[PDB]
Amino acid sequence: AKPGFTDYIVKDIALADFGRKEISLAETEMPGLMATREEYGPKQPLKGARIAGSLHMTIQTAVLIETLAALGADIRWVSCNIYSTQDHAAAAIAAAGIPVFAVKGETLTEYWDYTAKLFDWHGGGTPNMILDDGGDATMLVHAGYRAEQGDTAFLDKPGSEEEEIFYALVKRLLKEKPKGWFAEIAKNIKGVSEETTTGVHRLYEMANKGTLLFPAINVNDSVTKSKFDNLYGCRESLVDGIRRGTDVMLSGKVAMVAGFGDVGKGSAASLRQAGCRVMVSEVDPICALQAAMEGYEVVTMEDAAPRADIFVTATGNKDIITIEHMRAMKDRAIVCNIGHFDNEIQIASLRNLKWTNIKPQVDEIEFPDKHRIIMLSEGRLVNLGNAMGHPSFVMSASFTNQTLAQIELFANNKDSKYAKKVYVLPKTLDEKVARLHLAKIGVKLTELRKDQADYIGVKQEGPYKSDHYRY
Amino acid sequence: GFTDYIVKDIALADFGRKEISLAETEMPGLMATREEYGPKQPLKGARIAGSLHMTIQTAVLIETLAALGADIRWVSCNIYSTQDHAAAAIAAAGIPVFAVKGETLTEYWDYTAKLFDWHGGGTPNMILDDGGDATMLVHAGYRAEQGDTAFLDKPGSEEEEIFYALVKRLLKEKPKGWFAEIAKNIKGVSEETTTGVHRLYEMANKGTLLFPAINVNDSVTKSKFDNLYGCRESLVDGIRRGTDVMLSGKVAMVAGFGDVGKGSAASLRQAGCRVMVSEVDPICALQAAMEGYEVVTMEDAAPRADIFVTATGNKDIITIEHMRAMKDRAIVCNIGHFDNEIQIASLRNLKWTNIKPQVDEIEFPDKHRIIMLSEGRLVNLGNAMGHPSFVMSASFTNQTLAQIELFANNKDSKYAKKVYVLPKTLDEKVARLHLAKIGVKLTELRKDQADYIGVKQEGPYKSDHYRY
Amino acid sequence: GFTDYIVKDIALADFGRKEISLAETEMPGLMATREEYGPKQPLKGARIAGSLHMTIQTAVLIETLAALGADIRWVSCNIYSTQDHAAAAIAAAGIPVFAVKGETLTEYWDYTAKLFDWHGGGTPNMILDDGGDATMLVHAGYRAEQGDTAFLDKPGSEEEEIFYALVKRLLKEKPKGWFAEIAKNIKGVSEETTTGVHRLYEMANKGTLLFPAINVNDSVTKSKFDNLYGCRESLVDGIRRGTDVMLSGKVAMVAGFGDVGKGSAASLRQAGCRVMVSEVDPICALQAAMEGYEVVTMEDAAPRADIFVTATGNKDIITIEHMRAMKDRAIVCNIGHFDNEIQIASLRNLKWTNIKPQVDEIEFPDKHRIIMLSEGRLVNLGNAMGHPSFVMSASFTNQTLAQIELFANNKDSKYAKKVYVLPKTLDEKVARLHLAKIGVKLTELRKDQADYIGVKQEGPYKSDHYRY
Amino acid sequence: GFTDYIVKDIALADFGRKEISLAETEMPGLMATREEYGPKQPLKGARIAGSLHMTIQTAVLIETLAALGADIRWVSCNIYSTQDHAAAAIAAAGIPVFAVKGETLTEYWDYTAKLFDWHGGGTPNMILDDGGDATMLVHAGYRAEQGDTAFLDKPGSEEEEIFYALVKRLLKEKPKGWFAEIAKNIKGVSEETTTGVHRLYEMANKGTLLFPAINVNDSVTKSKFDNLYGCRESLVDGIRRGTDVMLSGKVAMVAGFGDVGKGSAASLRQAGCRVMVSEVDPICALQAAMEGYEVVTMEDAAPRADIFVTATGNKDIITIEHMRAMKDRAIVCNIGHFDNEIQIASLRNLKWTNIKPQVDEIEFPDKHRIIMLSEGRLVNLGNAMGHPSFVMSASFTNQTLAQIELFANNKDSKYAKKVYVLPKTLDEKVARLHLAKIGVKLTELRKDQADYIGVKQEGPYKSDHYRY
Ligand SMILES: NC(=O)c1ccc[n+]([C@@H]2O[C@H](COP(=O)([O-])OP(=O)(O)OC[C@H]3O[C@@H](n4cnc5c(N)ncnc54)[C@H](O)[C@@H]3O)[C@@H](O)[C@H]2O)c1
Ligand SMILES: NC(=O)c1ccc[n+]([C@@H]2O[C@H](COP(=O)([O-])OP(=O)(O)OC[C@H]3O[C@@H](n4cnc5c(N)ncnc54)[C@H](O)[C@@H]3O)[C@@H](O)[C@H]2O)c1
Ligand SMILES: NC(=O)c1ccc[n+]([C@@H]2O[C@H](COP(=O)([O-])OP(=O)(O)OC[C@H]3O[C@@H](n4cnc5c(N)ncnc54)[C@H](O)[C@@H]3O)[C@@H](O)[C@H]2O)c1
Ligand SMILES: Nc1ncnc2c1ncn2[C@@H]1O[C@H](CO)[C@@H](O)[C@H]1O
Ligand SMILES: Nc1ncnc2c1ncn2[C@@H]1O[C@H](CO)[C@@H](O)[C@H]1O
Ligand code: NA
Ligand code: NA
Ligand code: NA
Repeated sequence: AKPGFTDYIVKDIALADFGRKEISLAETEMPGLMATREEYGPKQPLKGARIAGSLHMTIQTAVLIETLAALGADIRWVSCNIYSTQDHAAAAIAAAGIPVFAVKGETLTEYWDYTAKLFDWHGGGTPNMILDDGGDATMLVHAGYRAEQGDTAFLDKPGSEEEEIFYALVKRLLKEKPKGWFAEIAKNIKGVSEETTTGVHRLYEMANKGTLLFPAINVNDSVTKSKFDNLYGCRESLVDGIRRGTDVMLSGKVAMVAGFGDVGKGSAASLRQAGCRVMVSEVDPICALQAAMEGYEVVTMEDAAPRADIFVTATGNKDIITIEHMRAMKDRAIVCNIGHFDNEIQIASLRNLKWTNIKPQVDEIEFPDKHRIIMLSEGRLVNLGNAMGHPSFVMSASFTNQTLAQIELFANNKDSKYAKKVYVLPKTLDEKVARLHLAKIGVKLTELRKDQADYIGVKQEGPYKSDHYRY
Repeated sequence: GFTDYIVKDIALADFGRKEISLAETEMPGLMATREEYGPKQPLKGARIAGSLHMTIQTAVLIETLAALGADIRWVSCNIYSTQDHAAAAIAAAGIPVFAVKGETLTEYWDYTAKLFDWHGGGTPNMILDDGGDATMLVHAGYRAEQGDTAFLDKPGSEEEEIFYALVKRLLKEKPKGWFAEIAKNIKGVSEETTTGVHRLYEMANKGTLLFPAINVNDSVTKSKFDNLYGCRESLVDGIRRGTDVMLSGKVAMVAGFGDVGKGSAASLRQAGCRVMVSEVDPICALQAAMEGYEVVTMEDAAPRADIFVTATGNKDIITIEHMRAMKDRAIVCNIGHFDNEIQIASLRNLKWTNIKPQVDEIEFPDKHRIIMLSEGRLVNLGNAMGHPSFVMSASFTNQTLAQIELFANNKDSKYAKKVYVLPKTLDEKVARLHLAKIGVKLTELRKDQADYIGVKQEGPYKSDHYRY
Repeated sequence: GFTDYIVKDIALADFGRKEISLAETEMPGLMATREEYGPKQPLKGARIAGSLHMTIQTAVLIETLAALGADIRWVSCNIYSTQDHAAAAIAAAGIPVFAVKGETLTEYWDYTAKLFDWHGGGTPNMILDDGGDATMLVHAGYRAEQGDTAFLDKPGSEEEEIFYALVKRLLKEKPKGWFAEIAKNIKGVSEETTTGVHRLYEMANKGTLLFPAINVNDSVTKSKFDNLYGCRESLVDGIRRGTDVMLSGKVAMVAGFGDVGKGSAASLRQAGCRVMVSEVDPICALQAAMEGYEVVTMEDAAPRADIFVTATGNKDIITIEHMRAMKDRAIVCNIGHFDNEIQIASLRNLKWTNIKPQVDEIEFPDKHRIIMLSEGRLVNLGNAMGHPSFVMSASFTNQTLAQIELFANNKDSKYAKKVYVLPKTLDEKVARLHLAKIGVKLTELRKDQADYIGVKQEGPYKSDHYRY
Repeated sequence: GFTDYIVKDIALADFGRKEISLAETEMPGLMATREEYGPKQPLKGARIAGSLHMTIQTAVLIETLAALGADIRWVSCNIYSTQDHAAAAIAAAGIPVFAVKGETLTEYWDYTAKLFDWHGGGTPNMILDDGGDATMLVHAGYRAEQGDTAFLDKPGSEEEEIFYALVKRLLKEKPKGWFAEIAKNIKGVSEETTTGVHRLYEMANKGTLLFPAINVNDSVTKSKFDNLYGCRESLVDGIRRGTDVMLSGKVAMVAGFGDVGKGSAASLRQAGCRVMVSEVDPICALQAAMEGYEVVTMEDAAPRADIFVTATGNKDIITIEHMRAMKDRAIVCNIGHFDNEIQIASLRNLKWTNIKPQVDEIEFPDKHRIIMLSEGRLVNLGNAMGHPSFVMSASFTNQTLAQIELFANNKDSKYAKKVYVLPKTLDEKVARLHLAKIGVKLTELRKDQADYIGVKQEGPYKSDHYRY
């Protein structure tokens, strides 16, 4: 009746003006995305692309969405986490006429219903590109394909609440959609670009077994993503989530970080810089040695559980903090997860205990002996759930990579240089991403003279480092 | 059946109570003070008028004062610092409080006057003050009441206009001699902050101070923890919540390198900023340089920093000429006092656009914009939640001990109409109360070791001139 | 013909002069003091006996006093802290100096007595002291000369025995009344360090202080710079030169968190160690915890830490029982005072093996070993070069102004036989003299801004109770 | 009766042996390798010719190889880095070593040749090379001996003239076919430097590499310690020992933000400097900016900085134009490539004044001066002691494992005449061996956790593309 366009689901469409104000502020902080718009504008490399996006529906993501649209893309979007949407960013995208299905605090049932909506393209048909963060859109396609080719038995063996919902979803879509719908989608998708370490792992798995249905670009392992987003982004946004959720004094507290890869390194720095004394656990002896060389005590979770005030899982692995650990923690210890999903902490094992909600994404859990723990975002990503995720400037680097990966797969694969395997962007594009961000922060880069470039075996314009260089 | 309050939304009270419970665990000094003094009820008969940021941390202080026997009325000391769920919890507990986040300046001063209309009639007999506004209202009313009225016709500020209007109104609507009645009944004031304490010493020096005062700011366990470590935690929190900018890669400028300036510069450098500092005091300037900060003037910094913070307690630090020279979408804020460290009033003929509560974008004729936080009032309290509970436990344990001193320990008039600080034995006790919660194990001196350095095993361990 | 000196190798004098010239550029406070006061000759007629670490930095101080007109005799105040090339340069410039790195305790006390036999006859009329040893010789000799001699037969350490033997030999050899003659002629003493100042305040309280004293340690520009930032730079320098250990990944324990312990902990933490702290003072312990250090007892640290540093000014901090529990090749050192923070004397019958100067390996019957630096005496001066020149410029400018105060500005006897500190105007001036060299640009208050915070534009900017 | 060595002074052996013992405790990777492989004697029958900086740390590596069964002859790979007491201790243990600190280029090359006159006759069968000089000698002599001699005449530099004359001399004084005899007997070379590995790949791509090679430069544990952590430990050490300047308050410029530059900037910032950086690589520049460093050109830095450090591996980084613009007594040094980062030769007509070994003052016609460390050579090895033992234990454990791989694990010819890297499980093993000494407790994965992230419980834990 009142709006002509309603092919979207947002919490409050009246937040759109506020969203637009914050998007305009983020654009100033995202020079790489804005420069990418100017450069690729005239040529419309994404004209004819139908991008299904599954990525935290934040203000930063809204700038990415509008960059893809400025390059010619038709778009449908969902968040990849039930607590990470910023409702004013989702309202601004809906108000711009782009189908988005994203609400902060949506349920798991809604989450998966919304993901399925990516694939009913407005006007008929399917997407032809996927932009993924964590692999959930990619997984819907592959599980439904597997089931539709006749291997349905896995849909009846659910191991968790979200598995049950997911398996229910695939069953319902095989019941309601035209026969062969998943192979139709599969044949139409020209590529997937994937943002995060866990999603990328799921892809290399499928690619090794030969089950990956379309080419993929691993955006996580761009240098200007993994060594910036994963590291500096968490260094800024982990303590932001903990402060907004709890308002605790960090000076004087002991924090335990599980994992010392890129996210754990950034998370331990976030906490140490804020005043905590940080301990770390690791299974990888190189990463453990790095933590020790940075001055962190390296201990087991059993050693840390009776002692630390704050626990952060940063592993991408499962069953890091168990009910046994939480039974041993001090009263009102804080527990949260910056890694993945909701199984780094054994949330499901806590569900027979008394939970008291304090405020959105903050709960107090009471044990039989009366000691309590404070749980943030029910064990899901604390920086996006309890605060606002990474700040715009570092997401500009991640999302310039995403945009260039979408151009590669959609526009620069006319010769099948990308087969049904996982690829990374070339170093010349990685360097270009960094170069686009230097002016905003006042870096003055030195130029090699020809004799200096020759001396070290590089061209003046780069690339400056071998493909094996680790930075 | 209780109605004697003004808060934004009383339905927030349950949320407030839950966060107050969480804060109690983080406030061992206040909680131990309830246990030690609760049996003796040292504040029985006290009528405490409090003017202090109506936060969750202040709620724990109010309820400690009440556990010690005090009758209480409360207001916030800043128009943006109230936490509305804290205020609602205090109202729901039957305690008169008049505190709304984003209240107007007229509401602010009218609420302050409501402190002195005690429920049941009469006046308070204690003041607990942060920034001296409640104290100033009594003294200015007293002065006018005595017949020195001309200063009321000479406001140099809009808020001065509101404040003199209020005094004029109370002179007409309250009985003859009401300010002298309040002055004679106030047994003492304890004041929390550097600016308020300076105004106290200056009244005491001129002979105009009407009742005894304890300078709580200069407790070691206040000035060297709250002003330093508090701002180190809460400054960047206010900036992040207001703006969500990446601090790594940004240049920030901090005016002042006293206690708050030291904590502020640390807040920003620890968050990844490259930090520059201004100072007028060569000792503080040399401290900043030895800590690795570049020390520059505001004129030097104005065209190039991304973030500006005033931390001086002084006026006219960031001017319209500075702001005209700033880069587009520079962030400006104040963590010191009042709203005149930045020349906010000089901006009010420019285009302001509200982004969200306590965040505005100000556009200049040449189209460059600046981002102003909390309309240039305290950014940590206005844009976030102020200092965290643990460090406020130390400040507020000092406040509670100061209230006990003035109301219960002045039977021999040891406190005259002068400004006093608490003794080092109490300062050391406040520290000691916080050690167990954070796992500190203290060493005990043996007697011959205590003798060798000339202290008693139980302290005090330092001379009164020691600077820590 | 001039040989009224004792140095290790007079051939080091050219090298010493080269490093003195380099240090002058790094010491703008002292050089500016020469420039201002040289032509006024305020120390003309002064005969200054100095007992202070005979380093390159002290040589710039000695030549500053000489440039102000002083006649001088000098000794080091520590047996391991002399830099032999600095001593050789001072001897080459014709100033009596008695200082060798590695001199014995016997020589150390014989050299101190040489201060008082002034060349050309007579005694000194000023003392510049670091640690109080020259001052103590005078007071012990005077006490014994006034009849009270029994204490001389009751030493409780080998160094006391050497000291008491010296006093006895002086009373035997020198003209009757010699100590009273010295005491009558000394117009003042200025004292550099925490321990020395504590001894002076004690004597003042007991009425035994023989002449006026200035406590130079408690200038802000000494205690909050030298004690803090000097140790932050020179502690880890001493440990690295002594041991060359990698510090990243090691656990270190610092006893004390006053000014020297704060700087020491920072030195180790900035170098990559995980640092623990002990304290007896709850305020300093809370500071350590708020700065992120674990606060533990020495008993908890002893089996765990790789590196131990005493920073207390107190005795018996690291005992034989602690060292028995330490892991093999743990490193032990002292940055505080004398050699009794660590129980070195209880180690004397274990097997010691010298590694190199000021580095020894001590082995226990169970075969674990510890690495001892400078035999438990000041590690930053014994194993490396002491504090760098720039921070010593602030300390030594203070010392120079104190000699001026006592020698040239006591015509009205404003300084009685008590302990005084320099005024804040001089403290501020010291800092101001150091700003240009490190590129600090100070802001100047406008008149209305000064009036607003209640200061003069020229300072002082802070109250006398300000703690910085 | 042992005489097969050339060192400065065999009497230094006892001091060297004391320091080797102390380093062993700090090199748990090498000592644990002795424990694990000692019983198996994997290097029995190995004749290892080593060319690696002859320091105390390298002595521990030499005795580790011997502990595994190896016969050994050794030389330094650099004329300046030899520690004469380390060389003496090795000669005194009966191991042929030819290494004197400060030897001529001619001696450097003749000593390298002596690696190949094996005691008892015959040749080495293993090379442990650091920079590729020993490998280059074999390959050039082989090339000449096959009849391609034209290159031996027509050299460029003086070092090339020395090298070519050495090849000519060996072709006369050694049997016909000597170089081909050596080539056929070498079972492998391990090499850890960039330039050495570049030479090996270049020869492998051209088919001219004569035997298998392991590139230890590729190792994660070698690369992070030898480049990042080692320089973070030893840069400021070299600067302090050379100059004793206060770092707090100073501005430093680091050219390069690769691994050595990252470690150097951190070294200086942690010690108190405010650090600026230059870079040509936008990714490395952005890293530096995100870590809070100002990124500028050398032209911008030249008039401003107090200290300059070159860390690029490139040439002509600091030029005469830059040094003309520097402030008086700025400090200049190099931690990057062995020479040519600073234009030293352009200073040769200025007045140079030696201050002490490896410290010189250079005076410009306008009388401003700069302080040059180690004549532009490596400041950490030249002015101090290089990387600490624990750092070198990581790189040297890698070398030991590579020697084991080539000598003992090539029965199936899995290594042909190409360049290989150690597999990630041996890189992980290097780290594993260092964990117990520094108190790390590693978590073990359960099988379902290992499965979930796609790894075996025993590793490797990361893909070969992982950057750490
Ligand atoms: N927001 C908070 O939570 C919080 C906490 C404590 C105190 N405060 C307030 O912060 C302000 C500062 O308090 P403080 O304890 O740090 O005081 P302080 O005296 O220790 O420090 C103020 C510093 O400002 C410097 N200064 C004065 N005018 C200057 C100018 N024009 N330019 C540069 N520097 C100048 C002074 O030299 C001084 O060192 C006060 O108003 C105080 O009440 C706020
Ligand atoms: N080596 C140097 O270059 C250098 C520089 C300045 C001062 N000093 C000397 O360092 C010593 C300390 O000086 P300071 O200025 O830091 O004094 P301080 O009073 O500021 O601090 C000493 C601290 O030691 C603590 N303490 C006392 N006994 C203790 C114990 N048994 N265990 C743990 N802590 C204990 C005190 O509580 C105190 O906080 C003095 O001897 C001083 O003369 C040395
Ligand atoms: N002193 C030591 O003990 C020690 C230890 C390890 C390595 N090194 C040597 O240090 C050098 C650097 O090693 P690295 O591992 O850091 O190499 P790297 O390749 O990781 O870093 C070199 C950096 O220099 C930058 N660069 C090149 N030319 C430049 C210029 N004109 N201006 C500014 N930046 C420039 C490059 O972009 C690169 O990021 C090599 O010569 C290496 O062998 C010395
Ligand atoms: N503000 C944000 N907006 C969008 N994505 C974000 C934000 N913060 C972190 N992320 C992304 O979330 C991923 C984790 O699911 C990370 O790979 C990171 O790139
Ligand atoms: N390089 C130095 N030269 C002279 N005195 C020093 C040096 N380093 C530290 N000191 C002084 O030694 C005192 C301790 O005896 C400290 O108070 C300090 O001022
Ligand atoms: Na954000
Ligand atoms: Na708070
Ligand atoms: Na020195």
